[PDB]
Amino acid sequence: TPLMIASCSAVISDFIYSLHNQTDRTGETALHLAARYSRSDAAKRLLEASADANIQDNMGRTPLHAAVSADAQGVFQILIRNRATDLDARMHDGTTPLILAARLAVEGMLEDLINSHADVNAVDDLGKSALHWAAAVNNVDAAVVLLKNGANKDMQNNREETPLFLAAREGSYETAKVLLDHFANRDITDHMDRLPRDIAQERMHHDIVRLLDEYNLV
Amino acid sequence: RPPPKRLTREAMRNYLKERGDQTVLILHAKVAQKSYGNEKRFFCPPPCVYLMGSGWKKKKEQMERDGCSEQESQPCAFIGIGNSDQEMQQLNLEGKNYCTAKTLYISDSDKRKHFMLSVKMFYGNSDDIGVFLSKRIKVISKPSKKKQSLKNADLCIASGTKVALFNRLRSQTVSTRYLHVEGGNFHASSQQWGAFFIHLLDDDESEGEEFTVRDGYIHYGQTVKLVCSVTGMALPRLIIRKVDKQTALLDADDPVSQLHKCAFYLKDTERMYLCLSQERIIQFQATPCPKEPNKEMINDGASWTIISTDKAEYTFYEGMGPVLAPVTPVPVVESLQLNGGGDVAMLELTGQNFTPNLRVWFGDVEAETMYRCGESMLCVVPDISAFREGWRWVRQPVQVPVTLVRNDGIIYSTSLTFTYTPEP
Amino acid sequence: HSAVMERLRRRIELCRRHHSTCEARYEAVSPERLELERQHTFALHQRCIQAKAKR
DNA sequence: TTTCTTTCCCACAGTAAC
DNA sequence: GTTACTGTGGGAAAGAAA
Repeated sequence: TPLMIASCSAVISDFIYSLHNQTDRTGETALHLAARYSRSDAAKRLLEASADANIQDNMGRTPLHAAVSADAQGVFQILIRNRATDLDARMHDGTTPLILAARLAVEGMLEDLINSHADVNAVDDLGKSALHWAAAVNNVDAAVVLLKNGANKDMQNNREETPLFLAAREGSYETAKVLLDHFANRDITDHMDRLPRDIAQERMHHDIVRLLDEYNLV
Repeated sequence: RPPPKRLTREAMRNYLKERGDQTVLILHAKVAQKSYGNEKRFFCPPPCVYLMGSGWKKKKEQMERDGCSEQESQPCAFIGIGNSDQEMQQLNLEGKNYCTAKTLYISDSDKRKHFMLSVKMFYGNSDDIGVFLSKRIKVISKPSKKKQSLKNADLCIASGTKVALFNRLRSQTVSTRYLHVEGGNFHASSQQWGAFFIHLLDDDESEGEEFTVRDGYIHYGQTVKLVCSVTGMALPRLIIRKVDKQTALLDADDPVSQLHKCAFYLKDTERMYLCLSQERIIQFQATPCPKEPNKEMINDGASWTIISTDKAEYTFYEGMGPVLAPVTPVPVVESLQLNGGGDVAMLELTGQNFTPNLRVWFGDVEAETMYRCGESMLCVVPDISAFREGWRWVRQPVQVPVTLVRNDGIIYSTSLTFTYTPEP
Repeated sequence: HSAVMERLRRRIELCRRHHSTCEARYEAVSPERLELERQHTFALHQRCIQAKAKR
C-alpha cells in the first residue's frame, strides 16, 4: 500500500531502493494502478525493479489491459516495449488487449499491438476475434489493419457468427463494406441457419441489405 | 396517446425504495428429439414459464384502478419455435403463476441444428408486454446409446450444471412423471418438474452437506449428489449407473450423456436404489442379481431419464407507467469493468441486447452513456459530488447501485453496484 | 497536457458521435418495427378471444 | 469392408367418442 | 365393447463418415 500510493497518485525508488502486493477489492498490483491512473513514471520504476507485468487482478486483467482500457499511451508504450509483457494476455472472460483496442476506439494502440506481433486471430471466451469486435463497433480503420495483417475474415464465433454478420446485425455500413471489399463470405449462416442478410432484413438495416445483395459479387 | 416520458429523478427514487420488478422466466431442456414424418415427440421436460415478482400484481392493480376487467388485465402468452412457419401454442396462465408447454415439438421439416423457444406475451387488452426467448436448444436425431468420447461435449452432463429426471411407464406419454419437490420432500409429479444441481464427488467423500464438489464431466460409477435448485433439499449421495434391458450395470465407465436412461444407487446402504412406484419416491433393493457379479437387474420404476437443463430469465419495471412499446428486448449486464480512474473514470459494460436508447443510472443519477454495440456499452462515472455535497474527492466509500434505464421509462434492474473509493 | 487532453477530447467525441448515429438509426426504424409487432400481437389476441368463446 | 447417425417403420397401450 | 387415433421406444434401412 505505501509503494502503491506513490505510484498510483523519488517516492517509488526510495521505498524500493513489498512490491507484488494485490489489493483486496480489485486485486490490482502497484503496476496495475500505475497503468490505470496512467502514471508513466511510476510504471517505469516498477518495471525497472524487476516487477511482474503479468499479474492478473480480480477480473483477469493485467496492467497492459488496464493500460488500454484507461487509454494511457505512456504506460502502454512502456508495457509493449517491455519484452516480458504478454501481449495476448487474457481476462477471465477471454478478452485480450488487442480486443479492448478494437472496442474502445483508442487511437493507434491496436496497430502498435499488431506491429509488436500480437496474435490477431486470438479470441475471447465467446469466440470473437478483434475483427469481430471491430465489426460490432463499426471501427473501420481497425478492421482494415486487422485484415491487412492477416485476420481471418470468415471466422465464426461460438454462435457461428462471422464478422460480416455482426456488422449486418448492427448495421455497420462502412465496416460491412470493407469486409465485402475483401471478399468476406456473405453466405455463412449463424447457429440458427441465419444469413447476415437475414439478420439485416430483420433489424431493418436496408443499406447493409443493399450491399449484401449487390456489392462486389461473383 | 401520452408521449414517451424520460424517467425522472423522483421516479427513480421511488423505484429504488419500492422495487417491484416484473420478471418473466423460462426453464427448459438443452436438447430436443426431432420428430419425423408426421410424428410428434413432445419436448420433455415441458418448457415452463414462471412469472415471478411482486411487480406483476402491482401491475394488475394499476391496470384495474384504470378500468380493466379481470379479463383485461390477465397476462396472456404463447410459446413457439423461433422462426418456424408453424403455429404458436397458448399457455393458460389463469390464476396460475406459471405454466408448462406440454405439447411442443420440432418437425424434421426444420433443418436448424439449434433454435430457441419464443414466448410472445401481452395483457388481455392487447397491451403489449414483449417477447422473451429461451437459451438455445440443440436438435438431435435420436439419443446416442452408443459410445460417447469427451471431444463432442455439450452433450455430457458436467458437475455443476442442472438436469431434469423423468420416468416413463410402459411407453405411455400420459404416465411421464418428473422428480420434483414440495413440502420439503421428493415427489414424482407428472405435473411439474424440478431442475437439479448434479455435483460430482471423489469416491473418498464424506457424509452430508458442507461437502466439496469437484469440476469434471460425469460418467457412470462416480458418486453424485442431486440438489433442488429452488428448495435446497437434496438426495443423499448416489452413484449413477448406466442401464439397459432392466439391468443396472456396475462395471461401466462410459460418461453419462443426454437423454440416457440410468439408475441411481444409494450411499452403500446395501444395493438399494431410487425408484418411482407410480406414486411417490420410496426405497428399493432390486432383488435379481444372478446374471453376473456386475449386472444387477432392476424393477421398472427406477430407470430414470437424465436431461440437462437451462433457464432464461428477464426482469423489468414500468417506472413511468404504461409504454407504447414492449419491454422486450431486455438488457442483461454480464460484466462491469472500471476504465481508468479519478477525473476520468469510465465504465465498460458488457452483456446482451443493449440498445442505443439506454442510459445507465448510478443510484438516482443518470450518467452519460455511449452505446458501443449490442454487447458493449460505455458510460461516464458521475462526480462523487453528485452524491455528497462537499466532497471534491472521495472522503469515504459510497456505494450506489448501477441500473439500466430505457428512454421511455422502463427500468431494467441489474444487481451490480458501483462503489466510489478513495484514489490512492 | 493539452496534447494528451486533445487526444482525450477526440476519443469521447468519436464515441459520442457513434452513439448518436446508432440511436438515430434505431429510432428512425422504431415505427416500422413497432407496427409490425402489434400486427402479430393483434393476431394472437384475436385468437385468444375466440379460444375463450369456444369454451 | 467398419462405425455411426439420421430416417423409417410399426406395434404396445392409453384416450376419446360412441 | 368397438373403432379410429396417437406418443413412444425399439429395431431395421439408408446414408455418411472412416
